This record gives sequence, structure tokens and C-alpha cells, in this order.
Amino acid sequence: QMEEPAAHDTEATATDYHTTSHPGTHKVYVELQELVMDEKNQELRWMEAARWVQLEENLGENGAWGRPHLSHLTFWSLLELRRVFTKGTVLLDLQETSLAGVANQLLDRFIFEDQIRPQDREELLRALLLKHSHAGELEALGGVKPAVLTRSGD
Amino acid sequence: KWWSAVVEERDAQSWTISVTTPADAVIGHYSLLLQVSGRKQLLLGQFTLLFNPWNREDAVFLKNEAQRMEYLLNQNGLIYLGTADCIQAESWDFGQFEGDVIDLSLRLLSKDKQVEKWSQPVHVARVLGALLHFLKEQRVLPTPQTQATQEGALLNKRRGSVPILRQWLTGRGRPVYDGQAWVLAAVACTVLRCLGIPARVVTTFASAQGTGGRLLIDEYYNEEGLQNGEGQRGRIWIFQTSTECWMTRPALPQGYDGWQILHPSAGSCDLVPVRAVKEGTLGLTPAVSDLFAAINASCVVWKCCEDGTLELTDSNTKYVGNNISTKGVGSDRCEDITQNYKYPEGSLQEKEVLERVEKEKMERSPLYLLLKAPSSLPLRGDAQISVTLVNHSEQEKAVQLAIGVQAVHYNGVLAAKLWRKKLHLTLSANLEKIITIGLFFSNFERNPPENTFLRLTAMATHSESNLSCFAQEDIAICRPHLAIKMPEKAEQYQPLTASVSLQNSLDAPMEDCVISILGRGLIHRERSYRFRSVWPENTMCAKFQFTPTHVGLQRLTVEVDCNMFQNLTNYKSVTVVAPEL
Repeated sequence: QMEEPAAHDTEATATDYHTTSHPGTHKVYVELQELVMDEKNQELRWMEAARWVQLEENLGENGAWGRPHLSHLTFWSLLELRRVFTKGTVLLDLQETSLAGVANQLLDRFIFEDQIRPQDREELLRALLLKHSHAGELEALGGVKPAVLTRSGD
Repeated sequence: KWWSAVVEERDAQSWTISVTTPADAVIGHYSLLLQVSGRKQLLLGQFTLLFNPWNREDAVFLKNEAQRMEYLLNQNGLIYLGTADCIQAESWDFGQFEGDVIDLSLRLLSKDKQVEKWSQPVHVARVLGALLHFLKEQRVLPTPQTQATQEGALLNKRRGSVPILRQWLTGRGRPVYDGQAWVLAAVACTVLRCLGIPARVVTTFASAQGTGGRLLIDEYYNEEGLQNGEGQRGRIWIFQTSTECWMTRPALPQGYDGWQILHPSAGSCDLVPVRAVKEGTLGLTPAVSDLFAAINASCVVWKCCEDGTLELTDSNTKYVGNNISTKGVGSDRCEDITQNYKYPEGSLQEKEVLERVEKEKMERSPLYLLLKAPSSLPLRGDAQISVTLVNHSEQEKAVQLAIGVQAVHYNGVLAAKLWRKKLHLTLSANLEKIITIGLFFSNFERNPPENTFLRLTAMATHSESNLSCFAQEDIAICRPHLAIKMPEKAEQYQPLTASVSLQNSLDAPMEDCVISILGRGLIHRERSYRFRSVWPENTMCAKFQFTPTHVGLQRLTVEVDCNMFQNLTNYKSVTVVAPEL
């Protein structure tokens, strides 16, 4: 009967993909987004929640940014971040310019390394393709609440 | 016709300028500066200038459009290997549109010091050929003498032409060994396509390399039919690769614009028109004679003995430089262009050319046999061969037959001795006799190397006389067929499934079966998987699922490695279209 192969990790041909370009220096602008649910019409959507232009700034419930401050974090953040970064997945120097291709490549790479089950690909791909809102529409959206995905899609 | 700039659209705050460039300018990195009447100059940005076949006023201008698509914008090519009887295509990834290839090529070109001549393709082609030949001579290591089957899978596998160029320029990667020294043509074609000059790699089969300009090749064989000693100055190679570039020659007399063969000399390189090779104008370039010698030359065989005297023998004529082929345009089928290099056999023009060349150069068997052999040998298998003898004399005669089979490299270098057999026959009243014998893979003295071809020699010695008859052939070893099944058309951002099938035709079970898949525009760098042991009876079948992202005509390559064989590759193409709106 039709049986599936088993994955493997190897470093025999890694050196063949080492570029020689000088990356250069650039400043960074970090933006954080999360899945939220808005009470007007019940659909999940990606919403921004913070920014890191010069010092960390947060966004309130009314829709206005708070006060800048230094970036303070917690102990458990470092622990779980290190634990998940130890067995993380990297895709360096990927040649893509669209969100759909990036999502497909990440899902396929996760499938390769047994990060997720084959039947979890569709739901994650559907979840990553929701609309990415902005700060202006918040008053037009009537408020948001955090949400969690489900296999059934509800 | 010169540098100019006209404002096309005017706004309150912005201007739209349309800059024009002359059709004959120096290529390289440029910078644009603006000068105000009072204030100092200010830099606006940087850009790079390249040749284009799309301009009617350019030296390199291609009339056809499909030819432009095949020879300049294509990145997936084919390289043809094997003997003249069986041709095996190998998928090559030129990768001329990588991030750093153009920068490396320009940095390498910047070591010419003849800047003013960078406006003509001849000078660039010459300097690039010479420098690439020098780099190949410096950076190619000889094959290891030790026997190591465990690491043999990593010495002969190729991932394209960009890693080779990077390792040659920087020396921080996997080196290339003597087993694959024909990749220089592929690297040159990659660089030429990167710079914007159309190029293609052709392969000549049964080419007499080595000697420069002579029309004679001297070869010596042992009493048993093997080759005493090692090496020679000019020998017969299995195949030889070369680069061809489409461009136009202004400095030459009228009638030589078109395709030019790049021929480096063991340094300074050069390029010669194909028509010069075909017609025979030996007084136009020093490298015309050497390439002409490589397409139509004659070989002589001398029979060594225990005494040591070289003895001429009656040998069946072997054909040199035939069935030269390259990749077809717009498809995946091979096209033979041997008619562009030599005239058809048995014509008046070819005999006139031969007698003219001979005139120019002069200024400066009672029995016979023939051999029937198969065109290919199954791996770990067997094949039958036949030798027939016919004598013409009133009286009976006894003859001694010696036959040898030995491996040889792709450049005529001997590899190992495998089989020998000697016997006696007696013919009477002029009756022909046929001897058909089988040859097995289990009868070899040792295990043949990875990339070798078998050479079979048969020699019959007459008893009372001294002259002897000789014949020889070359056979390549074939590997099991690797089938790929997948739909031809797919939609963007949608999963696609491909099936890979293999059958074990060997006599021993498979172990450590590992397959790798890759492809540009379909998958990332590469993905590898392991299999279970496969018996000599059963087959191996697998399926994979991925997602195309870029549109157009793509292809994917799969490769199989195991303990019995290594680097068994195959490819399959696909056409992917934009999603439905």
C-alpha cells in the first residue's frame, strides 16, 4: 500500500547556499499584531497592538497610543522564548514578495520538521490570511476582543 | 543617439525625465550626479549598464524572440553526457540571476586594466575565458588516490554553477575534483548569460584532444589487448564540452558574424567563428588549426611486444567527432548540429576540403573480423557480444584471439583492468566463424569506479604471418529508470502532488536509500528523506506535496543515493498560471 517517507536533517550541502553580499546597516521598526474579534460582525481579524519606533509604545482600548517607555519584559518570556527558539525553524534569504507564498512556505517547512500534523495545515493557512486592520478603522469597527482559533473555524 | 534627457511630464513639485543612453557605452557600475549653477554637485543614485540583444544598433542583437528567451533569459539548461550511442541529459541550474553573481563577475572583470575596450564583446569574452581557465587550473584538485565509498556520494554531486563560481573566487566552499573538469564551459556560459551575451554549451563526442594541429594520433596496445603504460600527449577523449556565443565581428572581414566557439589554450584564450572551422581558413587565427584537428583526425595503432618493437596492425576504422548535439530551442529535445562543423560524408565538398588542407599542410590481410556489441550494459548485469572472422586463402590457418575489457575515465585516462581472455581458433577452406560469448558484472577483477566507461578490445594474430587484426569499442553503464508522475498544469498558491517510482533491477537489496528534491520557484533549497531497504524484486514508490508560488514554466529535480549507486538524478517540468480572479 502507498506509504509515506520519513524526513531527515542533513548539512552536507548547506555551504552551497552561502551568499557573499554585504547586508549593510539599517534601522528597524517593529510592529506587533494579534488575532482579535470585533463585536460588530463576528469574524476574526489581525490587529496591531504596539510599536517600537524609538521607545516602546502601546495602543489603548479607545484607540490612542499611550506613553513611550523603555522595553521591559518578564522572566517567563525569556524562558519560553528560549525553549521554543532551541527547536525553531529558520528560512533565511527567502525570495518572496507576497504573503500567500510566505505562508505556504512556512506551513510546508513546519510539515517537513514535524512541527504540525498534516491535517493542521489548512486551518493555519486559513487563519494567517485574515485581514490586517489598522488604527484608523478601530472607531469604525466598534471595539475588539481577543479570540482563539478552532478546528471547525468558529 | 548620445546621452540626453528630456522632461516628459511637469508638476508643481516633481519632474519626469527620460534619459537616453548611447548604443555603444562602457559597461559597469554607474553613478548619476547633478550640478547647480552655484552649489556643488550632489549624487542622486547608482545603476548598472549591460548589453542587450533587443537593440537594433547593438553589436549583440538577436532577430528571433524565442532564441532570446532560450539563450538569455533561461536559467534551466541541459548538459548531454555519455557515449555517442547513448545520450543522457542532466539538468543544470545556471542561476545567472542570483544576487551576487553579477557583482562577482564585475569584480573579476575589473582586473583587466583595458577599460576603454570594455565597449566591445570580443575583449570581454577573451579576458573572461583566459581568467576562468586560469582559475580552473589553479583551483581544481586531483581526485583522491584512497578508496572511500562512504564519502564518494559527496565528491561527485553538483548543485549548479553558482557554488562553483563562489568557491573559485573565495575558496570557502566544497572544491571540485578531477572527475568533473568539464564544468568550465557551463561556468563560462553562466557568466556570459549574466553579462548579457547569449551563450550555449555544446558537447563533442569522440573528440581527439591533446596534440595541437596535427592530424595523427599515436596509440599503443599490449600483447593481451590492453594498454601498456599510462597517459599520452594526444589521446581520444570520450567527450569534450565547449562554449558558443552569438555576437558579431566588426574587426574581421565580411561573412563571419554569428556563433563563435570559445577555445582556451594551455594563459590566453580566444574565440573563432564556426564557418572558419567548417570551410578551413587556417591562416586567420592560430587556434583554427587546433580546432580543425579536433573534428577530423586519424589514429594509428601500434602493437607492442615483449621485445619492445612497435608494430602496425590492421584495425577497423573508428569515427572521430560525430553526432555533436546541444539543447533544442523552445523544447527539451536534443538537436544535432554536426552539419555546421563538417560536411556530410561521401560528398565532393568534404573531399575537396580534405585535399586542400593536405596540400596546405605539406608545405609546413588474408582475414578480417568484425565485432557486434550491445550499446549499453545493465548495472550488476550481463551482455552478449559476437566476433566473426572471415579468411581468404587456399589453405587452412590457425589464429590466436585475445580480448580485454578495462575501465577508462572520460578523458582517456585508464582506470582499472577488469577482464581478459585468450583462445585459439582454426579456420579451413575459407569458412567464416562467429563466436558469441556472454560477459557478466561478477567476473571483473575489482569494482569499477563511479564515472568510467568500459573499453573492449579484440585482437587476432595470424600464426605464420606477423600482421594482426584489431577492433575496439566503448560501452557505458546504465542505471535503473526513475519515473516521475505529476500533472502538467497547476494554479498559484495551491497544493500539488508528485509521485516518484523506482524499480530494483539489481541482484542485491538496497540499503541507505536517500532521496533529495529541489527546484527553483516550487521549493526552497532542498529537502531530503530516507527510505527502508528495498529487495531486488520489489519496487520503491513515494509521493510528495508542495505549493508553487511563482508563475511560468518551472521544473523540479529529484536525486537518489544508496550503497549500490550514487547521484541518480531525474527532472520533470511544469507550467503554472495565475489564479482565477
